[PDB]
Amino acid sequence: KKRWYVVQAFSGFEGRVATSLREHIKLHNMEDLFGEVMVGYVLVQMVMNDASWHLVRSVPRVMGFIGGTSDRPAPISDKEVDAIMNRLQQVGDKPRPKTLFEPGEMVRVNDGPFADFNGVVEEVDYEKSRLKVSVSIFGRATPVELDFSQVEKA
Amino acid sequence: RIRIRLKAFDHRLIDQATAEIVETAKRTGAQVRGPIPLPTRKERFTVLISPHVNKDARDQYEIRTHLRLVDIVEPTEKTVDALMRLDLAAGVDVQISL
Amino acid sequence: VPLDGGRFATSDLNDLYRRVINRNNRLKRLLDLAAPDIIVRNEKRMLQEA
DNA sequence: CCCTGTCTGGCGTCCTCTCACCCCATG
DNA sequence: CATGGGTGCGCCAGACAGGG
Repeated sequence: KKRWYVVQAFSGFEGRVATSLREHIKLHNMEDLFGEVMVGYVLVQMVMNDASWHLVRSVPRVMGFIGGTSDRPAPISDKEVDAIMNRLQQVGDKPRPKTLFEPGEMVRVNDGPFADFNGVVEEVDYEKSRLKVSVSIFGRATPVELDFSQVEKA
Repeated sequence: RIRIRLKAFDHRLIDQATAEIVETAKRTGAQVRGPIPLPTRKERFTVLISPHVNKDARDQYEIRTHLRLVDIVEPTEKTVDALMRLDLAAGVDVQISL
Repeated sequence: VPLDGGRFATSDLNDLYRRVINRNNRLKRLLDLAAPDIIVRNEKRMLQEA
């Protein structure tokens, strides 16, 4: 059974640290003692012998493990590892705004000169895909038409 | 296609309002079809003035109404930008239908 | 202030404050993301030393 | 607890006059 | 382009262990 550990590298050379780590594994052929390498911190599926510990710290541009102590360093305490599987890829995924297209519902504007302003949708047009919301500009409400993505639901 | 409707009562105060919004749009966007007006709107009401008698004293008052439409031609990201939270006419209802 | 050439000769306190703010932004983002214990211990320790 | 050895900190003159040189490095 | 991590001083003195 191989448990996870956290490695610190010089932040910026991290892919080169990962490649050099895979290559040191396939040099010193402790192939049964390493599972993966995930990407300033590098995640390593590993077991703990002092030989493999010296191996990972003899990989260049690696400072050391991060744990409770340096004698017996600590398996990454990611209790939500199942949630980290769903977090993988979702971290690098953006969303989209959806204006509250309903009479009297407040919305938010984040596009055009009306960006950074809130207002209410007095009228909605699903067929024309347009929301009728006015913005409190200099006091007077400024009824303007904004798309669902142009404004966010408040 | 972009409409700037302006809604008030008198033509003697909206007349400086149609001057401030075509020229400040000219310095930034310079894209406007010109002010196209609307028929003047009248709300006349005859009301009794004697306190308890005499259905003859009916004095005519009116809350007058006027509407003027600017209609910039192109959705400019400079006309709206500079004239967003900006309107010289005070006590007025601006309707920037974008 | 810059020197004769034009490159800005920056003071040392700007390096110190810029380090503390870089680390503090990283620590706020990790407490947003719910990183595990050893990551935020190293992050808060680097902020303490900064 | 009463003395003994160690471990770190705090400090060391004042004015001037030139010069030279101030972060790589790189996918 | 922008960010990211030596081995030659000597005395005083008090705090921290270390026996004693």
